[PDB]
Amino acid sequence: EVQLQQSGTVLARPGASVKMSCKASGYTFTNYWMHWIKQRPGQGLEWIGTIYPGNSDTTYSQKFKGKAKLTAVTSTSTAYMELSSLTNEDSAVYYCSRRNYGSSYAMDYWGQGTSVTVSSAKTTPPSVYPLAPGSAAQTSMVTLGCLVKGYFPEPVTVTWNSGSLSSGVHTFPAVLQSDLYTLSSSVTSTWPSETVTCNVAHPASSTKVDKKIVPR
Amino acid sequence: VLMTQTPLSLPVSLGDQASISCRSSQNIVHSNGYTYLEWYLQKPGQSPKLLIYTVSNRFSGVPDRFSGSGSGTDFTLKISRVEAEDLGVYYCFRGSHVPTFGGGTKLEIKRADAAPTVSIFPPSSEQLTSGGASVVCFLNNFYPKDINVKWKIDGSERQNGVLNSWTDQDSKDSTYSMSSTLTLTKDEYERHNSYTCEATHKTSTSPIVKSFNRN
DNA sequence: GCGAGTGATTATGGACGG
DNA sequence: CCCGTCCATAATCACTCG
Repeated sequence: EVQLQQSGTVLARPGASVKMSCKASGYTFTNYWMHWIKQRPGQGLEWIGTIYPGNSDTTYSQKFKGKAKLTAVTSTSTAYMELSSLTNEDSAVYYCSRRNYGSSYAMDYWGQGTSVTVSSAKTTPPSVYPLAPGSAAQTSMVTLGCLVKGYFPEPVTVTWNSGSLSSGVHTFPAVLQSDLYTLSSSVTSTWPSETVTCNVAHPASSTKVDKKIVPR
Repeated sequence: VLMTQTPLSLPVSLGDQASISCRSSQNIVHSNGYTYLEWYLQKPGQSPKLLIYTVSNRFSGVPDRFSGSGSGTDFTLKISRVEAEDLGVYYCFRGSHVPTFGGGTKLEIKRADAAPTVSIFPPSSEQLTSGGASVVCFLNNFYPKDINVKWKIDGSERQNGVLNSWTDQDSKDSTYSMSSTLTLTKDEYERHNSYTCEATHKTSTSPIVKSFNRN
């Protein structure tokens, strides 16, 4: 069972650098080329470079020379990549994969990705805001919602009624609203008769708050 | 030395055939006769998975409805009959010389049209004294994805200071959903009375208006 | 002796032309 | 004749196996 396990999410400051890893297991590390691929938010896959742990032989996409440096520790079957002089453009999910041979000639096994985020911003808890209809529209089902903003960093645990409501729910991708992110969720007659509140939690800020959507 | 893929988005109806195109600026065959051209699929949230290698060899664990073909500078990936599970981005890739990925082609399931079920929301009391005031408009469940949204303050158009987020085509109903937020200051929001949201969808040349006033 | 059989990816050997 | 760039790419090749 080939498996490639990469390190966890990371946050660095403009100008700082980062070193991430990819632990391999299930095959003979020194006989295959390990590749690294980058993918910025909403953009496409971009090849970075490759290394042969067997002899440290490497090769980089012209665009990443000097930006990315790869190494491999044999006794631990682990591959590393270090990015220097980070910038906004270095923000993305980074993958490692195994170039297979014999039964297939391609990248057959992939790591899970290592999200890297570059910014000089700081850690801040969300400001969940309750949102209910203002009563002016032609209406058997009403759509109400929850707003989350000015928070950093990703991600946010947004659930409806501690995990009870799943359908009629639309949680949106946190967009960047000035150094901090902001997201939103809209849930879709049993209200306000019964209780339907917003359950938002922020691992990073180490906070968990609920905003009960009460009419106007 | 690039790999260009077409189209940038392919809409196909379930059960029907989908066909993505990948072209090289030049002949990509390796000096050994082999053509290391591959296709990969990446579904939202997941990691890319291998579909085909060396032009047409199907990778184990890969559905038979996937076939690949081509030579020199033209290569094709085909989904005999698209399944609702097949949505995601497909990428061709040159694995020889200096490896390179195609730009990728997003697969969308071609479904019947639908109009934006809109619902606007007034800034929460909590936010008001807390700095600014955010008006929100949800345009849930619609198709196709191509839509636009304008904001109006007292009938006047407000295009500066908004923020939208879209959601990938839902895999069950095959519709999209977006959200627009209007961040006006607190003193500003108080200076006006009317707030509206309109969406122009190909359904008809007639917008869908939803609004509220501070009373 | 000579015709079938056999390897691969993660770059290069050859043709200009200064 | 040395060397840096550009150039197009199929194992129809080079070579060990019976």
